[PDB]
Amino acid sequence: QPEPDMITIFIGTWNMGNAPPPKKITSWFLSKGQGKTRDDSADYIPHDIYVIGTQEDPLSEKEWLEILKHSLQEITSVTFKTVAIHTLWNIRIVVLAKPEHENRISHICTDNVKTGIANTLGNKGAVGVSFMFNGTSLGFVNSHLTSGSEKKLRRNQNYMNILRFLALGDKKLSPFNITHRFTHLFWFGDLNYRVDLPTWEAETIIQKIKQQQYADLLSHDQLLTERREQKVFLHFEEEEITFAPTYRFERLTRDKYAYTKQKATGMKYNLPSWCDRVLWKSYPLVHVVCQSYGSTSDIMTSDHSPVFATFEAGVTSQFVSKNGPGTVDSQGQIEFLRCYATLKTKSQTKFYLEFHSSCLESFVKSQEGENEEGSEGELVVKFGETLPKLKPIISDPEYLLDQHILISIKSSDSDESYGEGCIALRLEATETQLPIYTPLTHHGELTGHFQGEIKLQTSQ
Ligand SMILES: COc1ccc(C(=O)C2CCNCC2)cc1
Ligand SMILES: COc1ccc(C(=O)C2CCNCC2)cc1
Ligand SMILES: COc1ccc(C(=O)C2CCNCC2)cc1
Repeated sequence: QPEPDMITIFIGTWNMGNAPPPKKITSWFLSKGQGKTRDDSADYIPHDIYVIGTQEDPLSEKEWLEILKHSLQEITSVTFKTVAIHTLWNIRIVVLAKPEHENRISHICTDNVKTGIANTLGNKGAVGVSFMFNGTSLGFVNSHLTSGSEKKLRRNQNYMNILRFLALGDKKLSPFNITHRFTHLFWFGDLNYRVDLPTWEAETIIQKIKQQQYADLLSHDQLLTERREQKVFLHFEEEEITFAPTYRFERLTRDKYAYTKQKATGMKYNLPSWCDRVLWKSYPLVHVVCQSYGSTSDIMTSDHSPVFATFEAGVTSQFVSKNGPGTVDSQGQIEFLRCYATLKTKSQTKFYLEFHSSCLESFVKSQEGENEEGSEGELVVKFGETLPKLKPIISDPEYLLDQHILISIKSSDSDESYGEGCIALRLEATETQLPIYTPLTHHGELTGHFQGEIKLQTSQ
């Protein structure tokens, strides 16, 4: 039985509005409704992994797991296995996988982050799951961010707290947050960003929706505008939205948006918005293709509609040679040439790098770089040809060209990372000096850049 080089992943997000679901929710897992929908001819083909995020979920874990498993069995005739389930308050993530993947899945982690302080601590936050699928690390975050049209900045803060504090993936990657720990990271949920148009324009917005004219609404979607201004979700992707706003509906129909201010809303308007979203971030030059992104039309127990997204995702096999794992493949090397970091910091410490990769036995610390001043104010840290030659565990190009090197630039004074990034080894050539580049982030914000040249030697 061959190991796969692709899998498909279903991501669902649904704010259930504290109501039990209806008896049939199969349209969700089939990617049927509005938007970028899945072809009917695929209906019986199971996804490899289903990741279900709920918010305002009133069910027990057992109750929801039974509904999910029965749904998938009805669609696919496959009895899915539970990889992980994690709940914080009424925010939940379930990961289900095909039974044939049971020995391909390992290192399963779960965590949660509670957002805000005192007043604001008590129902918002995130849950997450990570695991390895053969040689590929996968992370999944379901967040329910702060509500309210005038709280986009608080949502952005909630995002940064979640990506700082959610403890998933390989704890040895200590300088790296979740935005660098995974081959593929999916972040979804009731992100609660709104269409920022005047209250008076509510009926105009409804008209636009009825005409399926989303362009003048999406141009005011706070998540898109905040992302464009690099305020949130830097270096994440989202498929184009081609479905109607998924909030806020009258229950038991989808014919009416309930937007007007009510005691129950704290006298807030809920103009129709795309609260419910799926975003992703994959390491450079890894295959990831969104094959659906939409909302259901027939699940109406909540004031939100379910959102689905599906992805093709490249995966690699758990490589064994005669040499690695448990020794180097002396036929392999990675040389970082003429490298420099450009940092936005005002500090004057010396910096060193750490190179982290599952192709190394353990992370590698460089010598300190040479600080210079850039022409427009910047700190430039030069490493020259001083960087340590990296010795991968396996030299086979079919393995090595699929790997990635995470880079942290750390202060000598504090050992704190000032910037993190990632370099693909999917090069155009081996034994050839080639340009490399990554932006550097810290706490998911841009802090600088790393650029230079690489020379990769494989056994070919
Ligand atoms: C300290 O305050 C807490 C602690 C736990 C919760 C939960 O909901 C747990 C989280 C993990 N899995 C079961 C449920 C909420 C607030
Ligand atoms: C097919 O879905 C799967 C795949 C893998 C697992 C596991 O590896 C379990 C997880 C808990 N600790 C180790 C065993 C479970 C379900
Ligand atoms: C039209 O509004 C936008 C435009 C761009 C963004 C982005 O952040 C990325 C940039 C890099 N990859 C693709 C899109 C978000 C909203």
